Amino acid sequence: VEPVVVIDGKGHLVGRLASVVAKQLLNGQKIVVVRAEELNISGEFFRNKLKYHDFLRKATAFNKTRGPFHFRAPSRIFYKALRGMVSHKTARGKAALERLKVFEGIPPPYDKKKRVVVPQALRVLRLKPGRKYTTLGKLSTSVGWKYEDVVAKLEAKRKVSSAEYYAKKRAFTKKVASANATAAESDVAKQLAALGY
Amino acid sequence: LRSLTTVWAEHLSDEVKRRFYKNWYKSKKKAFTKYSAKYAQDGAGIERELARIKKYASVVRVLVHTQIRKTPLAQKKAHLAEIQLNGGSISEKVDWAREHFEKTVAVDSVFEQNEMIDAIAVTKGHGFEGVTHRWGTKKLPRKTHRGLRKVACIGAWHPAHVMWSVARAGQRGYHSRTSINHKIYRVGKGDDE
Amino acid sequence: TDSIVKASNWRLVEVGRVVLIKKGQSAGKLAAIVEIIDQKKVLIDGPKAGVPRQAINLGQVVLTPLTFALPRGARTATVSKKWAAAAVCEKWAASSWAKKIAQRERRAALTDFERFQVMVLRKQKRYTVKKALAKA
Amino acid sequence: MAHFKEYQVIGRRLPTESVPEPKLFRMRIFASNEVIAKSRYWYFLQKLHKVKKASGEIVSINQINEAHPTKVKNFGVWVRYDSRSGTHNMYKEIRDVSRVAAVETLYQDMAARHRARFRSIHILKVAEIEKTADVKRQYVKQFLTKDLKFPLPHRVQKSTKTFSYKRPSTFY
Amino acid sequence: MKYIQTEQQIEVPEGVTVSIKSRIVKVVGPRGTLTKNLKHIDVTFTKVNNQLIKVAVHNGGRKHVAALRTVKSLVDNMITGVTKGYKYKMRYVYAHFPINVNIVEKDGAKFIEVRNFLGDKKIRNVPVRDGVTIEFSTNVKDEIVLSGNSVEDVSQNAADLQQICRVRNKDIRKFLDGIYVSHKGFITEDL
RNA sequence: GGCCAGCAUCAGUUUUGGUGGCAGGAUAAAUCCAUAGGAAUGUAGCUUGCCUCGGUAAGUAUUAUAGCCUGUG
RNA sequence: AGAACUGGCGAUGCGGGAUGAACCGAACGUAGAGUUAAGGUGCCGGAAUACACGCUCAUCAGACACCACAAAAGGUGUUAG
RNA sequence: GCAGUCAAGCGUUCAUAGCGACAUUGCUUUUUGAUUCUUCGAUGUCGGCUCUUCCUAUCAUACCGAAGCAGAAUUCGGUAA
RNA sequence: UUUGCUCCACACAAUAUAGAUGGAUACGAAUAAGGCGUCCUUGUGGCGUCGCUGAACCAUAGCAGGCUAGCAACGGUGCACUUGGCGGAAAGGCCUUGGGUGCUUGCUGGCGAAUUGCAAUGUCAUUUUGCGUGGGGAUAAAUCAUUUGUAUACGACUUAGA
Ligand SMILES: [Mg+2]
Ligand SMILES: [Mg+2]
Ligand SMILES: [Mg+2]
Ligand SMILES: [Mg+2]
Ligand SMILES: [Mg+2]
Ligand SMILES: [Mg+2]
Ligand SMILES: [Mg+2]
Ligand SMILES: [Mg+2]
Ligand SMILES: [Mg+2]
Ligand SMILES: [Mg+2]
Ligand SMILES: [Mg+2]
Ligand SMILES: [Mg+2]
Ligand SMILES: [Mg+2]
Ligand SMILES: [Mg+2]
Ligand SMILES: [Mg+2]
Ligand SMILES: [Mg+2]
Ligand SMILES: [Mg+2]
Ligand SMILES: [Mg+2]
Ligand SMILES: [Mg+2]
Ligand SMILES: [Mg+2]
Ligand SMILES: [Mg+2]
Ligand SMILES: [Mg+2]
Ligand SMILES: [Mg+2]
Ligand SMILES: [Mg+2]
Ligand SMILES: [Mg+2]
Ligand SMILES: [Mg+2]
Ligand SMILES: [Mg+2]
Ligand SMILES: [Mg+2]
Ligand SMILES: [Mg+2]
Ligand SMILES: [Mg+2]
Ligand SMILES: [Mg+2]
Ligand SMILES: [Mg+2]
Ligand SMILES: [Mg+2]
Ligand SMILES: [Mg+2]
Ligand SMILES: [Mg+2]
Ligand SMILES: [Mg+2]
Ligand SMILES: [Mg+2]
Ligand SMILES: [Mg+2]
Ligand SMILES: [Mg+2]
Ligand SMILES: [Mg+2]
Ligand SMILES: [Mg+2]
Ligand SMILES: [Mg+2]
Ligand SMILES: [Mg+2]
Repeated sequence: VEPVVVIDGKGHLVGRLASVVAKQLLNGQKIVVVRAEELNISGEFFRNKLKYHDFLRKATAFNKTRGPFHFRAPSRIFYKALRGMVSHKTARGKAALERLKVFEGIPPPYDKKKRVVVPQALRVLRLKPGRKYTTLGKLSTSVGWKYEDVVAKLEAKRKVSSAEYYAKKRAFTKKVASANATAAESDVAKQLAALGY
Repeated sequence: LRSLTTVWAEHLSDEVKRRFYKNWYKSKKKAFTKYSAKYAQDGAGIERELARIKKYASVVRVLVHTQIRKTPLAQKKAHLAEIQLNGGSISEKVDWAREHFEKTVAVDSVFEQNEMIDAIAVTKGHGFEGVTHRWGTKKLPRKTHRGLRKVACIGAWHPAHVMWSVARAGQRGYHSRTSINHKIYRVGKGDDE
Repeated sequence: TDSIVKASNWRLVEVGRVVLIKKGQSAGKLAAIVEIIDQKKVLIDGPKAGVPRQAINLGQVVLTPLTFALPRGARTATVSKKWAAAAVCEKWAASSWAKKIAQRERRAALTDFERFQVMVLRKQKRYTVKKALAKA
Repeated sequence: MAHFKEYQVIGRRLPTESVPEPKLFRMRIFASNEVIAKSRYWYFLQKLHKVKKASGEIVSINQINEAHPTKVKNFGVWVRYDSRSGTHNMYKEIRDVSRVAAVETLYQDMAARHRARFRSIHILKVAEIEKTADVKRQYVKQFLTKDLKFPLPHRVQKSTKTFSYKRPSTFY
Repeated sequence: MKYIQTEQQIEVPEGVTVSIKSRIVKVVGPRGTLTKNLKHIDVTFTKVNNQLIKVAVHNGGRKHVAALRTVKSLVDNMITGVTKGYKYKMRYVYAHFPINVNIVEKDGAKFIEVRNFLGDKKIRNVPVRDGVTIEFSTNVKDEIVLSGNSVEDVSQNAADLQQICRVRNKDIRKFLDGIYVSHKGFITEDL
């Protein structure tokens, strides 16, 4: 529908976000995902911490360097949920994956580009009220991720600039509405009402 | 951590310049000769790099080198390195830094008597070492065939791979080490019988 | 320094609450909650729009902000009489919701020529507005 | 077993010379179709009478429709069923708009709570509870209070495209 | 079975105004002001009038409904704590070694420093929590007093002290040494 | 007329829509209409006790200034 | 380890049970179109993140015949009786 | 070989601090048997030496809950390899 | 080593392409709550309004978009300039001034289109490189061999040499 879709991970549930992201790439839609630190997983923090430690013990006994690799960053926990939903040892699969990008925070390009959401993976739409859940960033710091603070700091900075932007814009569309209303009631506008506009 | 700029002194001793080369004698020694020209223009582009470090920068390290010529060594080529500056505000740091270009700094300005310090250095080299002395493994008995400074069992039958955790012959020494807590007993001065 | 406690003012399932039916032979049609079966199921009735008295899932319906006085479990004739009385239809019709529904129904019926007329007309409109938007 | 119709079924043991005109017995039966219905009939007659289908005959089979299908009713429901380790009688109450609707949710309920498949259940009686206050089970009493109203918090709308440009709102 | 709604009442008295957006509760009164975050629960606060507030749960289960009352309690104890306030009294208890308890400070501190416990050369320290103040009761022997607007911080600061003086490697039935909470009340008297 | 296509009219197989006429059953059951009777999650009225001028509540009260249930046609 | 009756594997590919001699479906000439079996339909992966009523929250939940295990006993967790 | 359930008894008194009969439910696969699938056109025994890694049904070491824990000493139990 | 390198420009030739074909159209936060407007005592404030999907918004007419005239506006927008400022998370982009110039389907005119034959993607994007031309610009090093021994089985390392 658009050349590149930018997804605001915040408030999405990992494997449901993954399931849709994977399909899209396979079908040829480039996807970039931001604020993976604000991803969720159902299940209380402790549960998913225990799960993560299960993962953590699997290693190649003769050489741990060849063994399963354990990435600690929310973006990359995420990639993992994703990568495992893609026939990723096939050309067709590598190709789909090159179509993907994932970030903690919203770094340049994407901070001035619109981001969407994916309602069929929106936690607030899916999880029954009262069911505990985990935030990706908090899970990740506990298994080694080093950059929650730095991301938080940048994000607060970015969030201030974006508040300005918004404000300016909302000021501007107020003017624009003031304009659109002198033109209301005019002849060309009554005609357009007639045609559903 | 990522570096965004480096600002350099305008004059550089041949001692450092030499570090930037693999064949000094043959070379035209053109290192930094355009950089040096940046000072000409009033200072314009040097200030703004300095400016840039101040505006941003979570940390400031300074670039120093040794005066290996003041040393009985034969190896002319000096050692260059980044030392993190730790007093004041970031801006005070780069002010310190700019102020000290081409200028010189002494151990007493950094260490004192009875201080506990650490030492970072590459360990002596010993080349290819067998298992006994490299790992402190027990000499096999005198009767054993095929030699005896070895490990008798290099692993069980399964895993059917030699493992990362058993001792094997190979290089010994010329390692990085970070050794800590060495008390300073004297801070001597060169100009002092 | 009064207390000031939010609110949260949900539409209620309740006898006399009008609902807009979202899928089925009816669909897009209004109806009234007559009686109330359990947390998930109500008895609805919509004579004015020709929707049969029936049991239905709340989930098949979307509650509207309109209510009118209805006796619990009132039959169809009563329903039609009270409905007309409270004139819910013009009330609905006046709502932005209703209007937004009529809008896109009209948009969807546009002829290809009409589409081309809309465009000409928006160029026309854009001209004078983009003007106004530069003199204040 | 499905979406139920309710059937009157009438049978009798076959006539004989010395006993022409045998007695004629009736059952109401909830089934998805008349084939299952006649089957169920023979199933219960044999738990009650010396008969079986080879020596009996179906006399009539008719669907009974609800008298007042758009009138909400409070049902009392009486069931026999088997569990994994014994067999048990039960009384439940179901609020709906027809016996037929009511019996569907019963099997559903029996399957969900007690894990009883259809084979394991005997409906003993389904009867409309005429006076509120002979209503016994509180999960229904609850829906009989005067001027009853309740909101439906946390509204969740079905998206029709995989991407959305807003950020939904569960208001309602 | 899911109860279609149960609700609770929260009386409000003359001194105080309570103010709740999202589920962030603010209670102001004569003794200061407390706030508490109820977002983790799902309940609907309604003002009926300046001395009454309802909290309710729609279509709730046992565990949910079970949380209605404790919400009511929590905000009740915010209101009273802001009118009467809370006072917790504890007593030192020892059979031979007199337990010595002062207030100390290191970098804007306020710590409760417990010394000599069961003879211990060790020096026990408990921080004072903010909003709780400490008096060593005159006219009563070996009594400490912790008071403040918040039952939560007062009670927890008390519990910290009684837990910093657990006995180890001893029959704690005989070795009864400790600092135990002895009375739980309000600050403003008559009430 | 070699190569490959497009459309039309057909034939074999098949898929997927729109629409017409009928048969059955409690000659569907309902709604609706008429009629008799009734009740309460009791509509008007009335009583009484509080209560900022009528709002509540707890009584009476079976169609009145809402309605519903059940049978019969 | 040993018999009975049938059906299979051995001598047999094909679709399903991830994998597998024997289970489920179905038995094979070379091909087109259609429709199904058993089994499936979040993504891997063709196919409803379909509809509907309940139940379940596990600091070692559970997840489909053959089949890749769990018992006595016990719970003021919760459900219905 | 290891661990439970019931609780008659043991334990001055007192079933369950620590134990536990008659019964009875299990788990384990460093015991020994039972089997005979793979290897008899070869997969070289027992012990020790050396060396790594793993399990936990924990002997010591950290922190705990019990006691027929006064103290010292000990015993039972939990998180723990 | 036979006139080489680099940035900008156009020119011919290639080579390609995980897949342009109107637009990736920027708050944050909450969901048992919010957006927007508006007032004010500027607050966990009053009042109004909206949702119930982007089925939107923006753009969109002209030989794939030709050649031309005029009017009404003084608006819009393309391009190359120029003024002031911002953005380091991967800023490499955003904003602002001012003159110039093109287009304007805001409205009204003149001319052109066929024969590509009843369809045939009917060719309109963006990759990397190669070769000459001429506007700026810039004028090294590494390796072998030799040598040190803080290094070394051999390579490697570390020194030294106009
Ligand atoms: Mg381990
Ligand atoms: Mg730079
Ligand atoms: Mg040696
Ligand atoms: Mg040694
Ligand atoms: Mg040594
Ligand atoms: Mg020998
Ligand atoms: Mg050895
Ligand atoms: Mg102890
Ligand atoms: Mg002791
Ligand atoms: Mg052809
Ligand atoms: Mg045909
Ligand atoms: Mg028909
Ligand atoms: Mg009424
Ligand atoms: Mg054979
Ligand atoms: Mg076969
Ligand atoms: Mg896969
Ligand atoms: Mg698929
Ligand atoms: Mg079975
Ligand atoms: Mg299997
Ligand atoms: Mg139970
Ligand atoms: Mg053994
Ligand atoms: Mg016994
Ligand atoms: Mg005892
Ligand atoms: Mg005894
Ligand atoms: Mg054998
Ligand atoms: Mg052999
Ligand atoms: Mg062999
Ligand atoms: Mg051999
Ligand atoms: Mg071998
Ligand atoms: Mg253990
Ligand atoms: Mg413990
Ligand atoms: Mg005793
Ligand atoms: Mg270990
Ligand atoms: Mg382990
Ligand atoms: Mg490609
Ligand atoms: Mg609002
Ligand atoms: Mg506002
Ligand atoms: Mg407001
Ligand atoms: Mg829009
Ligand atoms: Mg044009
Ligand atoms: Mg023209
Ligand atoms: Mg980037
Ligand atoms: Mg050139």
